[PDB]
Amino acid sequence: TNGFEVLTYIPGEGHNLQEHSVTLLRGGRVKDLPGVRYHIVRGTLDTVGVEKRRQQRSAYGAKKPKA
Amino acid sequence: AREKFDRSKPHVNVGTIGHIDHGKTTLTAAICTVLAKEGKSAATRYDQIDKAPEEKARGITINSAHVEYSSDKRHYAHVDCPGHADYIKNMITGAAQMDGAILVVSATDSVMPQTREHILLARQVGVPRMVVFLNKCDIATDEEVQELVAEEVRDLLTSYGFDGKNTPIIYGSALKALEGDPKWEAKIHDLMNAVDEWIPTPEREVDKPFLLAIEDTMTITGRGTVVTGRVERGELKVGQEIEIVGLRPIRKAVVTGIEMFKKELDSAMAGDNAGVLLRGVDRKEVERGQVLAKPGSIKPHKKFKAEIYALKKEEGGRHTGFLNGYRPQFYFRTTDVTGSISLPENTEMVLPGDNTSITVELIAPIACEKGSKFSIREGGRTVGAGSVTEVLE
Amino acid sequence: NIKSNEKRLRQNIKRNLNNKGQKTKLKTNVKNFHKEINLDNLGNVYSQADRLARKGIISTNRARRLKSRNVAVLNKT
Amino acid sequence: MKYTGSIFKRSRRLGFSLLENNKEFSKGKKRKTIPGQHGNRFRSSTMSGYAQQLQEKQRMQYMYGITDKQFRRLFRLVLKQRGNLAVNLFRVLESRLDNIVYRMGFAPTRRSARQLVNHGHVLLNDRTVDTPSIILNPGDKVRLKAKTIKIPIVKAASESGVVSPFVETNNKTFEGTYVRFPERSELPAGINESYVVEWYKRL
Amino acid sequence: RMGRVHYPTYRIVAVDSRVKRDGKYIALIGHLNPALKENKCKIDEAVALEWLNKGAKPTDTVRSLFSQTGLWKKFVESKK
RNA sequence: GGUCUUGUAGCUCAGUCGGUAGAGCAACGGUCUGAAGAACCGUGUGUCGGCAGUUCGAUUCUGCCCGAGACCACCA
RNA sequence: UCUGAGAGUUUGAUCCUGGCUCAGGAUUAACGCUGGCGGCAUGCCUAAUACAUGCAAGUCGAUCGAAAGUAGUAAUACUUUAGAGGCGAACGGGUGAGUAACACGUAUCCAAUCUACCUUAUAAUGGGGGAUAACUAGUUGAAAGACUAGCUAAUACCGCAUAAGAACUUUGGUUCGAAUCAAAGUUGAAAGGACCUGCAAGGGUUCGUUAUUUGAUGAGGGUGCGCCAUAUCAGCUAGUUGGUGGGGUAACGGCCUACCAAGGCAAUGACGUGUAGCUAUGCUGAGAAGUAGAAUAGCCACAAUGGGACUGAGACACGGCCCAUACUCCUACGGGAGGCAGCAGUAGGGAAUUUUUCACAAUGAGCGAAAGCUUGAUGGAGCAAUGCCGCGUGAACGAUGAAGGUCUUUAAGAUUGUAAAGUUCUUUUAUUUGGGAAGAAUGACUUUAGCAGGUAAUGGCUAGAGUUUGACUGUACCAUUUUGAAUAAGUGACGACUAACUAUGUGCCAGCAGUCGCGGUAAUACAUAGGUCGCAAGCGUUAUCCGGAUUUAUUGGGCGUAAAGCAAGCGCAGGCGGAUUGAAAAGUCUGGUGUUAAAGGCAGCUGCUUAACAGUUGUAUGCAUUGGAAAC
Repeated sequence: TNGFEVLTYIPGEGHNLQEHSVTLLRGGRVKDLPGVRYHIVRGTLDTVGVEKRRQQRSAYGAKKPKA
Repeated sequence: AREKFDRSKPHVNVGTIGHIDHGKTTLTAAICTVLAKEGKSAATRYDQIDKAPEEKARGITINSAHVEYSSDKRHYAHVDCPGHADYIKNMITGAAQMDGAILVVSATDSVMPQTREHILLARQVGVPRMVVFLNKCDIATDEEVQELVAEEVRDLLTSYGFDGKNTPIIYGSALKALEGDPKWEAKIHDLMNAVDEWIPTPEREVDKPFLLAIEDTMTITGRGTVVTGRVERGELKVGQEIEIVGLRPIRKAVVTGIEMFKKELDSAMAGDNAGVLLRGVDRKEVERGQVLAKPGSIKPHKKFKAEIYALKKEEGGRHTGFLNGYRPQFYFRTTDVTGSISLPENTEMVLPGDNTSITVELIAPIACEKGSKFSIREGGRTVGAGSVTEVLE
Repeated sequence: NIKSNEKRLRQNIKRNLNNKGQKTKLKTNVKNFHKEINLDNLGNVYSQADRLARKGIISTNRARRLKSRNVAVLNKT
Repeated sequence: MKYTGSIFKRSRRLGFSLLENNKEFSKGKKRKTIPGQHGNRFRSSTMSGYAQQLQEKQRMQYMYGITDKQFRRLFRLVLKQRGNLAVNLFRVLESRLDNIVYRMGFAPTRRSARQLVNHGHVLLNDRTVDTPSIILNPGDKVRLKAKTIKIPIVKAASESGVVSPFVETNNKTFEGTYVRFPERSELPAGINESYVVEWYKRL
Repeated sequence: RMGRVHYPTYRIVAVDSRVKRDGKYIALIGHLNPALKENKCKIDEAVALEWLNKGAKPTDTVRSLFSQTGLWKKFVESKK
């Protein structure tokens, strides 16, 4: 919402991204790429979960799953 | 007080068929015009058809108009449903939630394909024993032509099977009714005397949880968002625990206001036109085509099995039948849902006739009520209308 | 609003017109003494400002201030 | 968390008995292999000061069932006074209700005890309970409730539960008392204070 | 009131009868919790008369314990 | 609620007074490579958004809808 | 007596400097993820943006004219105040925009300040008069409103009188930038009511009034003090500095006017800069301190903007008035309204922020003799896993161990797992039935008695009665009160750092990814499956304040080789001073004096079934003082 533009991490296997859509950022440092500082969440404001992250459900947008 | 609207008679959700501006809209105006002259809860209308920017001057309306006009004999949820290019959706889906239907025909402006579509669907969902009124008799020479137009409008109704010669054609001039001649007042009075007979007032029990066909929304100055619609079942009461059902995820909410067309209700019973200010909502959250319900009730759905008899082309089908990749619109009281097509076994295309048992999923989770006599059209032509059969996901 | 700042104005406007008239009737006396520097105008303005210093229309503080500064002048003889 | 649901599992790992020994004796050749899918022959090579203090905390609480924040606030309560408060806090821990019920010869089960206290079928000094977290003084009286003073379950539990000599009960009356301040010798010689007591300053 | 809701409490204080409570006060005089009205009074009762000899007006509440002080029966000497 | 606009191969996009699936990258056999680049052709896939007439035809003409992109209707 | 834990991280390997990461708490927290209760507490970071509605300050015929009306035949009784007139309107809530200041706080003085209203003390309440709002008529226009006139009240306005006193001038006498006083002059109070009494006369009570005169209170000011970054900010300043004459405040002040002099300030840092409400306090640390000044408390400001002015005790006033206006809105086009930083409520925004909730019960504020009445103060109630506390999701029995995951891949054996099944039992809660709170033991009010001048009692003082006060409540609380194991775990991680491994797939891709780091094809670092290990109606994410970070080192660091001793020197100031004498005695510390709030800390406990807490008791800091000291 400010005039600043930043790189960020497409979380995990895949994406739910629509290229000019709004979502929420995320903490986390990536030591694989230099000068990069930020992460951004899935399943948020347009996206739809990390799919079949059947061992983890926090901050994915992946709900507490049914059996 | 907000002129809390009194109910001293069972309310009926009425509507109108034919086509607007033939005297139809002017009937909606004049019946009220003469009303406040001799009627309670029965104000006078001349030009109050409208409450929207850009809608005044054009003379052909986009949106439908829910109003309240009563008498000493009947109150009416009078809805100005347009039948127009891109706007017949306003009238079509209305025929369901209008518990009555007055056919307006003009002594100046001929029956349109609008009237044909209207009567078609009115029979298809199923409503018996209509009444018709000849409007715009303000120009002379109506003694005997009102016989030939009578036989052709009875032919018009007999294409689907309402009451025929048992329904009467009251004649009258909306212009000489809007102006106020007592002999001409007697024309709308005979309209009334033949309406309350052969049209009942459907008593819907006030104990079913709730359901509402949503018609419009407003976020009133400084209190928040009010949402108006037609109560289907039961009462709506204090702070009521509610969930907005259909087409969307489920939302529980608490009310913050109620009116019947800017006139409060002490008890929004079944069949009422309720406009509820809510605790913290927005108009953008609620569109045309949505539903509401007291929870513990019908929940949203997509898939279903539908035993249906299909409208032949003569009943207004498509110039050619419909396949399985087909994408029609099923008419769920408030909305026209584009759905899949999986006809029953022993039907690849549903030719004229063909009482099928199709199975279909819908693009959004809609609260499905079994037996809901919903309709199906596409391209501007009607192919399906009937009651729900088997609840699936 | 309030019931009683509106009627407060309604009541006090005229009383303050009266204040204007009166306090002018004494400012003129001030001037006169500045010409009529004598015990007569002294007592005259004494008597007069007696009404107002007693009231709020003058304070005994400012009344005494002025009258003392003036009697200092008249003490010239 | 409130209720565990299985305790012999915990012993499997810990190799400890909530009782003297009889937590795991013989169920067709009782076998205290730690639980799971990863060890039969695999012997200790991952023990740490961190891990040992973990284990000791477990052993203590796994016999006593003390959730996080309540345990911490017990610690903190006892922090306020001054002295060699270690044994003091330990006694207080025992002066938990379910603890005293278990140690009264009347609860053969702390899982009994706490359940019973949370249902409050025990009639105390001018007040009933539904909370298993009250603390006693040396010489505090305890009585049952007529509701349960007939239950064969209760009559066998009161007949035999864990008993301290420093508590007493007239079974004739079923009425007893947390008699006196006991001694550490009268307490399980297994757990370590130093670790947990130094562990707890985290807030 | 102070204390947790469903258990009010009110320390008894000398404060101006015009400016808010918890504002600036004249003096504090013990405390009686208005929950139980049996007794919790631990008042000085000296600085009260100190105030009173040079002007003060209490609240109706205090007239109860004033009757329990018979405050008249001692301040009448001043008015005597 | 409709409309203004988007729908094509794997992505995106082309579509002679309609004629099919056509461009860029994906894409990998084979070349190289201190190792793999960058770099050379390969490739191939194609219901051309989903349904309705239709000429040696409806993907192009259109009818309807779906949803991606903009507006018209709170509300003197 | 308080009271402080470290883990790793540069290589072939070592040592050492260093960082770096990790390992904690804190939140107004927000996210995911799901989410029982009970309690306790809180709940727009945003725009001092826009804002329907209500509410958020009225009282007072016992202050009155009049108005209106009622009962009564009337006479009158009786009612309601639109109007007058008085007090409350400067309380309060919000907001902190804003400011670098005497602001905040602290010490302080006010020989230079005010303080309507109690308290102290009394002097009294004498003589008139004029007046209109109201009401009326008519004008005026749709309105906004305005305008002209007929008639009145009052404790509503002006004089008349006295004036204890008081205030002043004036001479004298007082005293350590003042007072006490002797003497002249000047000059000033109101109003009636009720109630009792008495034929009256007159008194008496009492409401109210006028003055002195205390208090008490605030307000105001002053000041040291201490209270951000900024030297990649050094000259600055003209009522400005100083003096008069005058205005002049509430009072002191160029505070202002004139007038007369040129002065005043500075690197021990002006000016300049960014930020900003403050204080108690809030968390983190062992602390100094960091850290912020969530919430709250007290000081100060602010009310749409920018101006005014009355008003009184007080505003240039957040629901005052007027002005220029922003801008919305109304109008007929002639004119106007408005200002939520009062409440909830909405819109905008955000990641987001509870009900357009009830009560005068209680507290309270006010006004009212009296009843009273209000009171989006106040108390409540409600949403929310926002925090915190308490507490669920059954107790025992019960296996070579159910099936079955899972493996081993051996076909076993185990795990899963008393966990299961199965029984005995269990009912807080789910769920009955009812009892059934205090809070009101206040307070008015009428009696009762007693008290007291006044006696002529009214009226004023003590004790009893009951009239009676509730949103809460019905609930709280209780009832071997019914049924009923019924009514109820998700969550994370498992290479090392640092707890937690089997299997698959897969092979530097996919991806993990606080740090070292795992993936280029046999993954205890990917993902899933199982298991393990973690917490639990929560669990994780993220943020930041700090711990660790003594990671600037007064505490508690150095300057040879890991930056680190400027080339050197002179060098004012400054910092830093040999010894024994004396005096002073600043610091210095002690001893005493008051202050440094509440709250909260800390400790003591009462009530919290234990709780959180709330209270309860004190505690301490420093300031300022008194008293020493002679050690430095």
